[PDB]
Amino acid sequence: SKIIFRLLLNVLMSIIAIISYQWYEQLGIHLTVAPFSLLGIAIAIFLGFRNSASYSRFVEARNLWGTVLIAERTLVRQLRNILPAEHDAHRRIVSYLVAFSWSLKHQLRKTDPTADLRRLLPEERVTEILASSMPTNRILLLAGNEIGQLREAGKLSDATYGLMDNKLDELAHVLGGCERLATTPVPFAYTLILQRTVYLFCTLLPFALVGDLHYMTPFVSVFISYTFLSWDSLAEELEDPFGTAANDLPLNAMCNTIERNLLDMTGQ
Amino acid sequence: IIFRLLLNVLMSIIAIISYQWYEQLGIHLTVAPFSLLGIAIAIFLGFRNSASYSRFVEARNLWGTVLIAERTLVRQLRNILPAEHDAHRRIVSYLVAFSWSLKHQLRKTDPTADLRRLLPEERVTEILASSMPTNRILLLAGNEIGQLREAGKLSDATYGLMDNKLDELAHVLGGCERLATTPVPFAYTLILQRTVYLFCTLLPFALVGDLHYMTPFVSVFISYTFLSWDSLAEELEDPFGTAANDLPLNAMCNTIERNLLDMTGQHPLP
Amino acid sequence: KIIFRLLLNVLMSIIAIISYQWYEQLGIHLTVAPFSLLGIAIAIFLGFRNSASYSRFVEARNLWGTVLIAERTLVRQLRNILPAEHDAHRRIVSYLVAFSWSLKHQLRKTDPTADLRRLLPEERVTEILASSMPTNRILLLAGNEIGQLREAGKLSDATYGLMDNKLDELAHVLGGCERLATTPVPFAYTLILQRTVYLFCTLLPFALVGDLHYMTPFVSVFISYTFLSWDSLAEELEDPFGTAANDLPLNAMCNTIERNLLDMTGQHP
Amino acid sequence: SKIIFRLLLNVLMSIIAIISYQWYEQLGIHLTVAPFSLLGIAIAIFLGFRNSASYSRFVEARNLWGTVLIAERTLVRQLRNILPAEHDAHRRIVSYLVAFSWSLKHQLRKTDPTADLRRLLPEERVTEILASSMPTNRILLLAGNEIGQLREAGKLSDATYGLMDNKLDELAHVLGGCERLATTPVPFAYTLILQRTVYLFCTLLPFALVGDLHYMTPFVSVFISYTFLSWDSLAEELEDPFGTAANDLPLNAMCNTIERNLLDMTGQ
Amino acid sequence: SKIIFRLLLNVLMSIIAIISYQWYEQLGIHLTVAPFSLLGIAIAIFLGFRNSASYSRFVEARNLWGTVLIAERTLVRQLRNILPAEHDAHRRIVSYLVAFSWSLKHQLRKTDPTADLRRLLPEERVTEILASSMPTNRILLLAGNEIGQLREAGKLSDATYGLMDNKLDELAHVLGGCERLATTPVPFAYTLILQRTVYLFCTLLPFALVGDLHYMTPFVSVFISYTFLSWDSLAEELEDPFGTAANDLPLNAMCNTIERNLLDMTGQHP
Ligand SMILES: [Zn+2]
Ligand SMILES: [Zn+2]
Ligand SMILES: [Zn+2]
Ligand SMILES: [Zn+2]
Ligand SMILES: [Zn+2]
Ligand SMILES: [Zn+2]
Ligand SMILES: [Zn+2]
Ligand SMILES: [Zn+2]
Ligand SMILES: [Zn+2]
Ligand SMILES: [Zn+2]
Ligand SMILES: [Zn+2]
Ligand SMILES: [Zn+2]
Ligand SMILES: [Zn+2]
Ligand SMILES: [Zn+2]
Ligand SMILES: [Zn+2]
Repeated sequence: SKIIFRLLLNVLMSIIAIISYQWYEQLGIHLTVAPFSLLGIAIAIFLGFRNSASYSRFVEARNLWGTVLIAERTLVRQLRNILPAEHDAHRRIVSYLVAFSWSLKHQLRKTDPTADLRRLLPEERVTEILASSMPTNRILLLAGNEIGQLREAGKLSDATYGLMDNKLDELAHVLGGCERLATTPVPFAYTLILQRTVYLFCTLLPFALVGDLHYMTPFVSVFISYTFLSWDSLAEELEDPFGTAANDLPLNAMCNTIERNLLDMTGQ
Repeated sequence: IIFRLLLNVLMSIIAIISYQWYEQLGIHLTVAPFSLLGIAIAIFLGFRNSASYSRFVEARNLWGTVLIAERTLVRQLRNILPAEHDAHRRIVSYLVAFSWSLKHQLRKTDPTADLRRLLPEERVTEILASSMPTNRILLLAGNEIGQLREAGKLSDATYGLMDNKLDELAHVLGGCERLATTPVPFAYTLILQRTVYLFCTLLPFALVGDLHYMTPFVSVFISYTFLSWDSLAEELEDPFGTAANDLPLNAMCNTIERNLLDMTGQHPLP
Repeated sequence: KIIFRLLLNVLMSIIAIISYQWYEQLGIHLTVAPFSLLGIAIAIFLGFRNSASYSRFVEARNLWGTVLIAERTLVRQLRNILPAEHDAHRRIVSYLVAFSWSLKHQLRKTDPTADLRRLLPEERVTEILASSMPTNRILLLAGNEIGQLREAGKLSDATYGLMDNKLDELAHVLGGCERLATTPVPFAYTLILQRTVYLFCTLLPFALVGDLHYMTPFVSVFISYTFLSWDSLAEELEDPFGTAANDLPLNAMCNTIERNLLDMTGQHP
Repeated sequence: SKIIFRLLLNVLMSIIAIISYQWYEQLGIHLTVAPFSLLGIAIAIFLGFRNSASYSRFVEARNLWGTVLIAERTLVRQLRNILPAEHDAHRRIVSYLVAFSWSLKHQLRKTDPTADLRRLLPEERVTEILASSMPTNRILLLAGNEIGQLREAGKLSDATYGLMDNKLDELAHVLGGCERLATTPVPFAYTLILQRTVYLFCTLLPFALVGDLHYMTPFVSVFISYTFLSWDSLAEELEDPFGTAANDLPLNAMCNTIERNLLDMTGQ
Repeated sequence: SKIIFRLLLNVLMSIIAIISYQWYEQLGIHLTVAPFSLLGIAIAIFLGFRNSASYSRFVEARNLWGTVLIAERTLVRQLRNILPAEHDAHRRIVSYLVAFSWSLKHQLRKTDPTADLRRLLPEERVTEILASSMPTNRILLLAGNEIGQLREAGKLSDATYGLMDNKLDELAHVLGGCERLATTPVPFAYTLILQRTVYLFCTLLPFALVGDLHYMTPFVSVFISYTFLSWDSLAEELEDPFGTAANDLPLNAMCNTIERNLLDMTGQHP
């Protein structure tokens, strides 16, 4: 992993420590364990809480995408149970809903939505969408129109119109939810100080351990350092949920899963 | 888990009869650093277990909602269309199918017997055809509700009162799928799992200094405490897991099936 | 009976003191630092555990709080929307009061027939007792009152819906309570903590006595009180529908609910 | 506060402990610092969690009062956007809504609503309200009547009556909330368990510290005692958020804001 | 960061400890680590919790502002969807909504709204608003009259009027949510209780540290003093998240984003 260099720099710090041990008392430098326990504990506490934030936030990102799936399932269902005749409205609204998903993925990944949109929508609509500075939000507007048309067509009463509007309000909360997550990281200060104090602590560690361990310092100073670094490096792997790294959310697969659902619900 | 306590008891007896040669080559092991280690590990097991618990509780609430929504939906059908018992039985079928289908979905088991029992094989082929069978069942339930509305028997206002219930089931389906395919840390629950193991096997080697012949007893006390708390996290982290406790999920589906037959007068026997 | 094993710990100290003489002559040594470790780990786990229990107790308290709110405002909607319909008003209210007591009985695993017969006609009592879930049944009946008022033109779909929502909220309380009860916190959870906290407490003197000697029991009792006070509080909060000291005054809560609902419909004790 | 008494009571336990450490070996009492680390840390952890539960109880209280201002604000707003003419239902309802706030404050403060209530209401109902064992609930039932009246007087549709009924529901939940936080205190075993243990731990502490610290004992021990006592004290200035205090909710200030706010939205 | 001052000051104190260590038993002052190791872990635990409380406040504040964006977006959507033609109502309502954000941030930052207020509204209104002792709430009420007017003009039905109405309720909740976090901070028993205690501990720490560290008591004490002091002040920063510190909320960006959004392309739509 990205973790295995500091682990080794640690072994080499154990070794710089073993064969440097006697010029110690000469200088007057002595290093006991006790204050490094007070430190190491206070750091474990702060590590603990921080990781908690990181995990909460990765979970919130998962919830949010989970909701896209639930609302578009519902909204499609409602269209099938209320207007089971109109399949043109069906196919239209479904393509916007699928478009919203891909569009939001692209948005969070800062990639180009254009191919996906052109695959699902008429070119005139793609033009409308990409013209907006907020293309994903503009897709809700369009979906909202199809709904709105059916309403004044008289196919939908204000009641049933409202049932479907509420699902658009949910997609609206996913969109803001995601935008917020993507511009509001766990504050920088956390991951900075923890990263400094944890790294310092791990490299200073075999120095204040050698007096007690002698030769069995590497296999213990490593084991202690693996532990703190495995924990601090779990926050890292949980703080970019919209990424493309292995342990980020599989938004591509999720978008494919969403599209496959709404198509199962409409015969295609 | 009872296996690596013996391994611990052995690793102790190894460290006893062996911590004669340790003095040779100057290799030492205090208790202070294994106390910094262990308290940090304990702090992290704390937070980890806290996350795991939270996933367990969320799964309970979700299933909790199935019971609530289905009871309310069926109550709504009785209070609003007290006469329409053919619709009452069709919808209660789907709702009961929904729950079992869900359970089977999360446990990765075959739902066919349960579906075949509850619904006409036309609809069972249809549902089994789909790759989202539980979702398909909601859609069918929606149709029954929908048809009562075209038929003129439900107003848009009172159709809505029921449609809310199906949204509530929709949210449960999604929530559960998110928990089932959502091991938040991909195989880093594996790194932390082994970190506790190394610590519980290296520990008697570190403790033997101050305890001697008492080492296997105080080393296995401590190991059991850590291994227990850790196994508990694994059990909670995965409430629908490849080896969970089915009892409550089965209990929940039987409760809701019983509940609904009661509400629609199928019970007690005439 | 927590003073029960506070007492036993004192003797274990004595057993540790009395026998400290001949276990220099037994090849046994027991230091504090390992028990500091173990003891802190357990403290940390007790800390999180206890936290989860309080959360369950607050939820239960809160669900019950919602019975009172929902039922109050269902009655308020009955009065504001149908001021003339006092027959409905009292039937419904007798169901909602029946709902509350039945819920207490359900949670307490006790017979609701007394309280039921008191509040409702026996034909209804039988209908309700015939059911796998009498509280469910009672919501269904309250539902028909509301719903018959609708067939009869006296409630619109809109205002029927307003009241249906309240029945819906009660359903949620019912399921919530049902869940907090049929979900005793995971099996391999409490069993590990009692032994660990017990075993640790009764072994602590054997380790404390090298440092403390005759002081062992005073210190060892203090430490064990602390851990046990904490561990036992978790238990009594864990089952909030029981009859323990901080176990919700469910009878009192039920009375408050009945006095409230009677005060809204013009009646007196 | 009352704290400083047992700060000094601790300084005196320190001196007693110093000038009786000589009779220790004589009496047979050894007191090492290490078991009081295990203890003190455990007590800290339990103190940490407890304090945490009290904070959240206080926050729930603030949110509940937050909801009163919000609900009453938008109920009045809804009245002005739906029935902008009918200023005499406006004034009746705004006075009922203000009565509610005050009646709630008084109910929680376990004091007397009669003065504040007569200032706001015609006493043909002020006696009705005070003749109920649940005055504040009765004030909602009456606010409900005004809305109920406007509905059956055709000035409100079901739709619009609904929109406003939902705001009464919201106040009902605040009432329940507050009452619940009043009658169900934080489980009482928490408090006494904790400061039997905290106070007993701080008085017993110098007798174990003196072996190591000698004359430095009162300084260090008063510090440690300050810390714990402080934290434990903070938890109880938060456990009773409706109470008689300066670290409690400025309930009077909050009702004054609410009353000005509702008068301000109607032009008085 | 007023930390470097206190960090170096600690280095002073940490030298004083090194020069006066062998004169300890001459003055009668022994000072071990365990009492400070105890004291310090307790302060860690409390710092950990309090910082957790602070982040909660930050996170909620961030959430409340996220909702301004969401709710305003969908209210405009609802108006473009239900009354697609009514663009002069659209324009009026959007200005009130953009006014609402700016007005709120000024309210929370304790600054003057009038610049931003006139930038957006007719002057006859910029004083109806500035006149109320609660302006953000007055701006809402104004946005409400617009929706209400469309409703009496029969352009909106009670149903669709309600859809829009709810979105203004959602905004009333952000308003109160934000006042709650402003007016009520966390108890200022966070000098006497936390800020001063962490420091008194940090300066005394080397005096109890030297005997062990000898010639390392400025370093290890400044490492420890860093860690503790970082977390106390980060905590203090995050609790006032409408503040202007480096880790507070970007209220100004957020209001731009809201503004750019509702005026998405000079207010034009499909
Ligand atoms: Zn939904
Ligand atoms: Zn179709
Ligand atoms: Zn990434
Ligand atoms: Zn529901
Ligand atoms: Zn039937
Ligand atoms: Zn049955
Ligand atoms: Zn309610
Ligand atoms: Zn009546
Ligand atoms: Zn509201
Ligand atoms: Zn007026
Ligand atoms: Zn008049
Ligand atoms: Zn009086
Ligand atoms: Zn919304
Ligand atoms: Zn327009
Ligand atoms: Zn020196």
